[PDB]
Amino acid sequence: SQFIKPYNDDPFVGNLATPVSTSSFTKSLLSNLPAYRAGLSPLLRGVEIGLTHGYFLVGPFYKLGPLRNSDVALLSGFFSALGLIIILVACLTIYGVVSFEETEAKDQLQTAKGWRQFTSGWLVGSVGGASFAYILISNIPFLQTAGMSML
Amino acid sequence: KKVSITVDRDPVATSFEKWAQPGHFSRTLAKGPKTTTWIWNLHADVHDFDSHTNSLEDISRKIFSAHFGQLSIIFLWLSGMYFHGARFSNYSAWLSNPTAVKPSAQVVWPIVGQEILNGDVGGGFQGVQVTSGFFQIWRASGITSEVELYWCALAGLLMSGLMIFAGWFHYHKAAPKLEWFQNAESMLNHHLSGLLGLGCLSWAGHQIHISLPVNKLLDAGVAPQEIPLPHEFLVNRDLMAQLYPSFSKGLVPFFTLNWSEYSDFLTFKGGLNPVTGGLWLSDTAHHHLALAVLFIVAGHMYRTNWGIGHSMKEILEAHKGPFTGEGHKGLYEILTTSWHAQLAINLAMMGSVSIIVAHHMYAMPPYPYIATDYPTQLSIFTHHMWIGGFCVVGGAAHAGIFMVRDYNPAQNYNNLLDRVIRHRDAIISHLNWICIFLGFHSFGLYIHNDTMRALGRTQDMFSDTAIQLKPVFAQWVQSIHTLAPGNTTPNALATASYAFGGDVVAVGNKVAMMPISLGTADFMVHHIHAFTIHVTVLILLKGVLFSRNSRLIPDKANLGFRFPCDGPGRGGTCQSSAWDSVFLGLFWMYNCISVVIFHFSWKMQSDVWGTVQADGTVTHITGGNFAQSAITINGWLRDFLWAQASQVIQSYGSALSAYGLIFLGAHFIWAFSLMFLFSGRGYWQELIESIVWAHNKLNVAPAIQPRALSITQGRAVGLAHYLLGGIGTTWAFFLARIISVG
Amino acid sequence: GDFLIHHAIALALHTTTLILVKGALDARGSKLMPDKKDFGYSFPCDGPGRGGTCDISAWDAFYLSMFWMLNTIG
Amino acid sequence: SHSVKVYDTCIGCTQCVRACPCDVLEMVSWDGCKAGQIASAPRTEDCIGCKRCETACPTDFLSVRVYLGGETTRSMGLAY
Amino acid sequence: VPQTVAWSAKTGAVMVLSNILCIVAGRYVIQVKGSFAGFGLPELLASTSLGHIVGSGAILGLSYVGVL
Amino acid sequence: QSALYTHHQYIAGFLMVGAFAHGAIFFVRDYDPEQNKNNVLARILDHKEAIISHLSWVSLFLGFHTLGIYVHND
Amino acid sequence: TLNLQIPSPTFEGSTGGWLRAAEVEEKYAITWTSPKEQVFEMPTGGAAIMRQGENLLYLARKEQCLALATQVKNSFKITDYKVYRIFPSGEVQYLHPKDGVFPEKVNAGRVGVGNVSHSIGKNLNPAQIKFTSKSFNG
Amino acid sequence: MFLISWRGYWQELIETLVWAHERTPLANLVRWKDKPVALSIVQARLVGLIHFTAGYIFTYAAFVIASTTGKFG
Ligand code: CLA
Ligand code: CLA
Ligand code: CLA
Ligand code: CLA
Ligand code: CLA
Ligand code: CLA
Ligand SMILES: CC1=CCCC(C)(C)[C@H]1/C=C/C(C)=C/C=C/C(C)=C/C=C/C=C(C)/C=C/C=C(C)/C=C/C1=C(C)CCCC1(C)C
Ligand SMILES: CC1=C(C/C=C(\C)CCC[C@H](C)CCC[C@H](C)CCCC(C)C)C(=O)c2ccccc2C1=O
Ligand SMILES: CC1=C(C/C=C(\C)CCC[C@H](C)CCC[C@H](C)CCCC(C)C)C(=O)c2ccccc2C1=O
Ligand code: SF4
Ligand code: SF4
Ligand code: SF4
Repeated sequence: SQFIKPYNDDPFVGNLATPVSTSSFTKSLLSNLPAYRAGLSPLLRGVEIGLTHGYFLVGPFYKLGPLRNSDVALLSGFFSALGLIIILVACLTIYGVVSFEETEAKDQLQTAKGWRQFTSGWLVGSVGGASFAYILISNIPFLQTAGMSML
Repeated sequence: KKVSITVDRDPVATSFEKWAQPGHFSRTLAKGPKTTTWIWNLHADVHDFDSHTNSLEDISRKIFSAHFGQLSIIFLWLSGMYFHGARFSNYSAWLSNPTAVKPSAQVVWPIVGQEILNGDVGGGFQGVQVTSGFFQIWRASGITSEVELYWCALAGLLMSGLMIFAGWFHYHKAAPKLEWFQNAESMLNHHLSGLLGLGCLSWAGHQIHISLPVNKLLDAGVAPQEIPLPHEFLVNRDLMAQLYPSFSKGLVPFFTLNWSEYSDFLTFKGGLNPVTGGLWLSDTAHHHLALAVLFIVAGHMYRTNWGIGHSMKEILEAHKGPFTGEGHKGLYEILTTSWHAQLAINLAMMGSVSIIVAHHMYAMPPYPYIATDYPTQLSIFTHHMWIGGFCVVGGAAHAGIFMVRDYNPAQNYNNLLDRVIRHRDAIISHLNWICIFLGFHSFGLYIHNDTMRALGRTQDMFSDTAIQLKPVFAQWVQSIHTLAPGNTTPNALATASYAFGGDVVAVGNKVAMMPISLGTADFMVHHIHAFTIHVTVLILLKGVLFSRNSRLIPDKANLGFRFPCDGPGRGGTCQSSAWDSVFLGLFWMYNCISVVIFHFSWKMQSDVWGTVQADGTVTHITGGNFAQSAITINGWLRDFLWAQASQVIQSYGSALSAYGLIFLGAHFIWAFSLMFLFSGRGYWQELIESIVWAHNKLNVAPAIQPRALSITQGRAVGLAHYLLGGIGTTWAFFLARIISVG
Repeated sequence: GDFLIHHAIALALHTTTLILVKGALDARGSKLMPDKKDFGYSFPCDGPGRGGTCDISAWDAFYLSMFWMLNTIG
Repeated sequence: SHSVKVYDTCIGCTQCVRACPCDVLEMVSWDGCKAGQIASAPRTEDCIGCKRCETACPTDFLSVRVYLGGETTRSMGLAY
Repeated sequence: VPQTVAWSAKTGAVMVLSNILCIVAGRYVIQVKGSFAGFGLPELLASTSLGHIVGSGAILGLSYVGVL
Repeated sequence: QSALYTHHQYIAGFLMVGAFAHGAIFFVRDYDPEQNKNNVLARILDHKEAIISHLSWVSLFLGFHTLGIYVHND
Repeated sequence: TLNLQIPSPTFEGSTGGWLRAAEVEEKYAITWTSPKEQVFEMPTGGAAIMRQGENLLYLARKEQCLALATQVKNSFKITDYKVYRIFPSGEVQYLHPKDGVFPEKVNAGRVGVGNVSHSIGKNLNPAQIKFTSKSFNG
Repeated sequence: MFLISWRGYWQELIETLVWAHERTPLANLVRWKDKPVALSIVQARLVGLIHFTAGYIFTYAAFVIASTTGKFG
């Protein structure tokens, strides 16, 4: 009864098959993430990933920024999150420019057209998620005080 | 029988012949010098017994006799300390007035004006103030006269002679065989039950029969010269029974299990003695007696000539599960064949135990009048912290030495060692990542707070008057331990230490112990400590796990444990050995222990140590500056480093001026160390070529050709002078400051 | 004090001159490495052989002399 | 790739070839020495530059010489 | 302080019971040494030492909790 | 005055170190012995050992006695 | 030629094995024959047990293969080992021993590469060969 | 740190980091174009010298200007 096995039945590759790396739960979670899920265009992978990360990017800027004790804390935090989103989109753009040669293939992430679609989706999702987080914190007083409003 | 005594008689003749032949132990070195490198090789590899011969028996005999020689040196040192306490100390005057007489057991001769170092230490005595804590130990042991110290010195000298004679006998006359050394079960049984167990029992006997009545008379205010001699406490049961009436009942309550009758001299009071500021000696007597009972019970565990007992090989091989393959199989052979693995384990444990000793001895002062002796407390904490760190790094080093030399992959197939080697990349990568995470979210807090205070934004800082990082877990543990007497420890009168909370124990208007609160600065500095310890672990573990091979050097085990490099190729393979990883980990141990002792010194001087005056307010040494200053590097630089160095730089013309001299000298030597650390061998070899030309011009070139120190020796010399300089600088600064203000 | 600090300055100037002149004059070759001019002005070493050859180039003598120059201006 | 040269001071002791971890040198027939052989470097594209051959050479100042040049994947010792 | 008692017949009864239980347990569980064949002096010493240990622990615990 | 003195003296140290470094580069790259037979440069190279040894002697002299006076006074 | 169907030594796997550059840039192979099943140390870290008969192993670097060859030569007296280079296209290039005879032994047909016809002290100064493509050897 | 610690330790750490990045999901979709290596020996000497020299200059300039300003300005 051994729980740790050579990866992919190859003992000489630089990896091991472990319960953390190769169990059914880990494989299901990785295969159901948008970066690996089958049947998705790169644009929709970008949209989901951008929605998630841009949605969670609003929080630290609103709660810990230099304007956090002012009345415009949420507006400043959303604007800072949008600036970080623009910087990361520029990072994606230069990565795709330098990493891929121009090929006909556009249904994979590691192609030039596919990465450009992924970057476009990530920008649009990041703006949408950040705006949704701004709306929710603006309209719900529970999120404005992060739970001290119950006390 | 299986455990027996086997000895070879007269294996090595006692002669002075090899004394005249340096390098006799090494076949390479016995040919004699041709270069100056030979001398350094002779002094560097001399006690590396396993590299001179392949016979394990001779190596073990050499190890046993060298341990006897070290024990002889330690007994000579102890006898010296007792004699210098007996003849050149103010110990009786300190016994009469502990709160006003500075301990001093070193007197200098007047030669060049150094008699100024014989400072006015009180009690009509002039000498160098000592901080080793021997006076408090002798007061705890019941030593009331210098005659007893003279007899202790004589006993130490006799034991030193006995140890050196035992070394000569057990190497040169009757050397034990390899089968005698390879009895781990018998050695553990005898050393657990006889060494630790009977030692604890006899010291509990000494504490109960000698230390308790003498110290009870001392705390009641009796002068030492009218206190009865210890043998009078032994023979006069009435004289003891006035102080502890249970001695009137004799040993009948012990054998009839009516032990609560003995509750007056075996207590579990806890806290501290209000008269002396130390632990109750009855608590220590029960403690060592309980340790004696537990150790003697533990010393009957392991299997021997008779059928009872555990077999450690069976215990190791039985513990194996689905995640770990063969489990602990093969470790018994490793630990019964390789001395280096045992040295690794025992050095690691002794270092951790020394660190535990430092923490538990500052927090719970065990000796009378040692709590208000602030130099003694700071000295023993810093000293045992440094010894602990050195021993831990040595355990890692000698683990790496085992990995290079004594590891056999054929006998280590799919056991824990093999699987640790087989996921070394995951270990080092995850540890490296967590070290970078710790570095960012610990040191960047200090950098961030420095910038915010510099930018005039005090409300943006990490502090108690700003955005807070409260140590809620440690405060909760402190609350539990303060609430522990009577709730989870119903038989304790007081807390184990007042550092968790409670009253201010003060002795002679000086704080013995008070509660040590934990705030944002304590949070940041404890996570700095965790960061530094994890980085030291990263360096040492990466050196150990990659000691035999790596992706860079696939045959690193053939090069050995200690080599400078594998050439400039592969981009450069400099400092690729495990020895160089130990070389860097010693620097990081220095950094870690330095930050730990700086935290200790500042926190005790700011929040614990101080003077008690009227209306019960406590005036601390630095006035409580730790909470607002230890959150920035600038606060550490100004209020701790700049502020407390005033005493060592203005010590000139006083008795502490030697510390200032040592301060400067350590400042010199550490900088001198960088000349070895930053430079390389080829420059010095060509400069030595020019100097050799100069000596050739006057026909005064030596026959032994001078060579530059080796690359490994350059690193080692730079590290040794660096460690000496840094530890001496902290030594002089700490000692001058704490003698002056405390 | 002025006497002592000028003689210290003379010490530092002479020592920096020693490092720099020794680097310039041994740049073409030494007893440890007689073909140094074939390897250029800057290279890491000549390997661990012949006792070890760390910091043997004249660029390394520049590197060592920079600390002494900082010391002298300090 | 690094450049490895063998000069005619070679005595054909074969130590440099035995010290090479990357199989860069080999012994070829020659008439310049009593051993009747000289070292050669036909495979310097696999040379990492470790200079173990230079450490192994017993002739006063070395007969085999390694000149570090342009770094490649093989010469940098990269398993990635 | 936990209450301990002077020696009595109850203390002897607990100690004797602890010795007899530890002798039977040592008879049954010791791996390396009709039913009492091979019973030697070291095994008797070990079993009776555990009997004194268990009896002391039981006597102190029952004296604490009031069973006496 | 302090800033101007410190600035231009550090510039001076950098310039002198650069002078010696680029002289070493001149020996590495540009020095032709055959065009400089029995020249002053060649005679520097022919008694370079005396120059370096006497620089070492004066540096050790200065450091030994200057540090000895300073430590003596301390 | 490299037989791809040679069985491999029994190994439980490790994190030290070959990375993506082995399948993308180049990979190395070592084959050898053992007289018995015996435990050897992997050059990437860890212990493996080689089978009786032929053994094929894959590595990322040539030096790792030659380190394993030296280890089995000095610990198991195995000298019949062969080292090949494999590209992603599938072309196999035999590397060691190149002509069947080990490089420390003289074999006929070998030609000297990089041999210089003078001592090392007769190399040219850079000033002759500055602004000129002449070699420093002459 | 660039003048005391030398190359092979950092190079093996970078081998470990390359393995960690290549074996981590959601990050091996991103690949470097240049292989990460440790700094070379001469480069590391130069970088340690640069950090050392900058610290020397900035420390003394800050000290002399702030000290002269505090005493006299
Ligand atoms: C109960 C018996 C007993 C005792 C007390 C010891 C004690 C010791 N052994 Mg040990 N040993 C024993 C049995 C015992 N051994 C057996 C049976 C074996 C074989 C399996 C070994 C094999 C062994 C090895 C291989 C080594 C030791 C070492 C040591 C020393 C550890 C260092 C230390 O803490 O010294 C401080 C502790 C002290 C008590 C200091 C006093 C030292 C003397 C010798 C104690 C003598 C006590 C005496 C018997 C009783 C007189 C007391 C009183 C009645 C007057 C220590 C003195 C190590 C060492 O340093 O060897 C030199 C070591 O390397 N032992
Ligand atoms: C008739 C049977 C009997 C009875 C009724 C008792 C009853 C008792 N025994 Mg007792 N005992 C017995 C038999 C018995 N024992 C036997 C046969 C022995 C063997 C000789 C002992 C030995 C023994 C000792 C040595 C002690 C007791 C104590 C006690 C009292 C403890 C009360 C309590 O809350 O525990 C305390 C409960 C706790 C949770 C405290 C924690 C204890 C330590 C600190 C925990 C350490 C854990 C450690 C870190 C490992 C954890 C990690 C893990 C994941 C591996 C209790 C009245 C204690 C006593 O007298 O106190 C006054 C005591 O010290 N017993
Ligand atoms: C239990 C303690 C212990 C023991 C028995 C050993 C034993 C051994 N170690 Mg080990 N080691 C230890 C602790 C220990 N070490 C610790 C704590 C460290 C961390 C610092 C190390 C680090 C270490 C390394 C890195 C190496 C060893 C090596 C060795 C072996 C040969 C040592 C030798 O020949 O030195 C001979 C003795 C000397 C060279 C004397 C050293 C003098 C020191 C450097 C200076 C002391 C300064 C002084 C205290 C202050 C003076 C200042 C004053 C002038 C002002 C030997 C097996 C070496 C080896 O080859 O292992 C196989 C090796 O490479 N060890
Ligand atoms: C004070 C000087 C200093 C500093 C800052 C470092 C920093 C570091 N060392 Mg080092 N080291 C030093 C001196 C220093 N060392 C010395 C003197 C030695 C002598 C022996 C060593 C020996 C040594 C070894 C042997 C090892 C390290 C390791 C590390 C790394 C630990 C990871 C970490 O904490 O990340 C946190 C990073 C910091 C604390 C640096 C400061 C960054 C803060 C947060 C501010 C950030 C500002 C921001 C980036 C600026 C952006 C502006 C933009 C314009 C660029 C880190 C890069 C280890 C390593 O790399 O493993 C992980 C390792 O193995 N070092
Ligand atoms: C009283 C305190 C004192 C102390 C402790 C020292 C200590 C030292 N001096 Mg010193 N010195 C002192 C006072 C002192 N000096 C004074 C007052 C003078 C002025 C005359 C000198 C002049 C002096 C010189 C000129 C030299 C030293 C050197 C040295 C160092 C090596 C010792 C030595 O000669 O090697 C023992 C001797 C030998 C190994 C070989 C003999 C070489 C001697 C010095 C030649 C003397 C005869 C020669 C013909 C005179 C030439 C001098 C000429 C250049 C003016 C040593 C650290 C030497 C040094 O630093 O080396 C770089 C060195 O060259 N000292
Ligand atoms: C405070 C630090 C310090 C000190 C004292 C030295 C000292 C020295 N360096 Mg140096 N160096 C340092 C830092 C330091 N370096 C650093 C950080 C670097 C950058 C990497 C260099 C780079 C460097 C180079 C590149 C060169 C030197 C040279 C020299 C030597 C000649 C200069 C001199 O004054 O001679 C006088 C010597 C001294 C003042 C040294 C102290 C002498 C002591 C005090 C004598 C007494 C010893 C004592 C009795 C020993 C007892 C100990 C015992 C009990 C254990 C001398 C040994 C040059 C050289 O070798 O010239 C010949 C040389 O070429 N060093
Ligand atoms: C909790 C749990 C316990 C411990 C373990 C654990 C597993 C680690 C942990 C889980 C943790 C972590 C991982 C929690 C997982 C977290 C993430 C951050 C949740 C993100 C949700 C984004 C949703 C709300 C929005 C999409 C935006 C909507 C559609 C848009 C509207 C927009 C669209 C474009 C249309 C136009 C209008 C606008 C408004 C512009
Ligand atoms: C200075 C230095 C040297 C030169 C050190 C020399 C070679 C050894 C000095 C040892 C002396 C001779 C012994 C102690 C000196 C005493 C103060 C006086 C000498 C007494 C004589 C009678 C021997 C190196 O060899 C070296 C190697 C690698 C990295 C850095 C360095 C390095 O910085
Ligand atoms: C820490 C350390 C490393 C690790 C250093 C890593 C590889 C480099 C980290 C630097 C990051 C990647 C960029 C730093 C950015 C700088 C602030 C500015 C660079 C851009 C300007 C030059 C324009 C080595 O590679 C090394 C090699 C040889 C001897 C000693 C050491 C050594 O001590
Ligand atoms: S500089 Fe020194 S340690 Fe580094 S590769 Fe060269 S010889 Fe080895
Ligand atoms: S430098 Fe190393 S790899 Fe290159 S030829 Fe010499 S020994 Fe072989
Ligand atoms: S080691 Fe030197 S002498 Fe020997 S064969 Fe090689 S080049 Fe010739």
